[PDB]
Amino acid sequence: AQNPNCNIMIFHPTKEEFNDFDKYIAYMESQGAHRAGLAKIIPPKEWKARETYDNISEILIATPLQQVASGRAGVFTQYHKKKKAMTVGEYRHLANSKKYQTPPHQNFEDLERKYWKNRIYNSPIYGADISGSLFDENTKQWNLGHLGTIQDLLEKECGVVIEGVNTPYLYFGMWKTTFAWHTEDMDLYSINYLHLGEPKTWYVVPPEHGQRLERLARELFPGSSRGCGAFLRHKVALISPTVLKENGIPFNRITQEAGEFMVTFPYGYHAGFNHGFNCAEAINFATPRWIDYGKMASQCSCGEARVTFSMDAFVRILQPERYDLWKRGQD
Ligand SMILES: O=C(O)CNC(=O)C(=O)O
Ligand SMILES: [Mg+2]
Ligand code: NI
Ligand SMILES: [Zn+2]
Repeated sequence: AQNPNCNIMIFHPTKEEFNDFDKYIAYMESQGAHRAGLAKIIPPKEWKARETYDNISEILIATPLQQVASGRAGVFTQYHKKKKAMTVGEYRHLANSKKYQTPPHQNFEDLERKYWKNRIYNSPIYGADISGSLFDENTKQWNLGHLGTIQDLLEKECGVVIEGVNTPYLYFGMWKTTFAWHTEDMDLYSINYLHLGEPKTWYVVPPEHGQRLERLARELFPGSSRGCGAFLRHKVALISPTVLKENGIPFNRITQEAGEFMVTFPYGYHAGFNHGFNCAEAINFATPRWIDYGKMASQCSCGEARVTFSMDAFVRILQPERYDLWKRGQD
């Protein structure tokens, strides 16, 4: 078995190997990459996502989210308070203000310590889930706006034709902005490109150990657990590395820098934070190996997680028994 300790793997494809996306994903899995839940891909030196970022300030962040925490430093939830619209130029200036900027630090490890110690005492503002793309249309390789669609993968594997579309999303972050512990909708893959700015640190639990994380989360968030049988789908809960180590949960960590891709694999729980002002682009995708995960994926039916038009069809075809109750949650 390849990668039996489930370590995060890092890949350095040549420009020749960067032509065929599906084939490279399948290569990475042949080496065991999926067992970690997360992989890093460093693009060939010849490749670029676009020529410059010099004209991005006029993108609108229509609903910036202020991430307010409750709990203790290592075990907290966050809620998203909606703020007034602002441009990317306005958001970048805010991120660089004395109130919100990255503190002085020695290295990534000192900054990680400061994040876990101090996150709960601040409320950083995140521009999340903004439909759009920063890839130039002439970028032919690993362009996240030109991938094969999940609807087309389901049709190719299963023969069924379904409604829905699959498009990327932009994320504009600042120091302390946080992504809670989650897997993807319908336990899909995701791919994330860090276009610009400061790094993003990731934590991940191997898929084969995801249920260990769920059991710990039911213990740490007991009221949430009684309210919903899949409450990590709400994307609100944070658990520190120290707490995960104290409770014996297997995990790994890695820092992504500008210019690098990350891939999350089906049922790979992940969480993390941004080090300063940055812009990432991400999209879900599928392969043949995903289909069985999609059939088994948990769902939120309490009604909090409230998800896309396209997830309807996935539930309807892969989880017909759940269909009914899940659409009661989404209506
Ligand atoms: O970058 C972020 O805030 C969160 N992204 C993801 O969870 C991902 O790409 O799967
Ligand atoms: Mg602009
Ligand atoms: Ni994710
Ligand atoms: Zn729920």
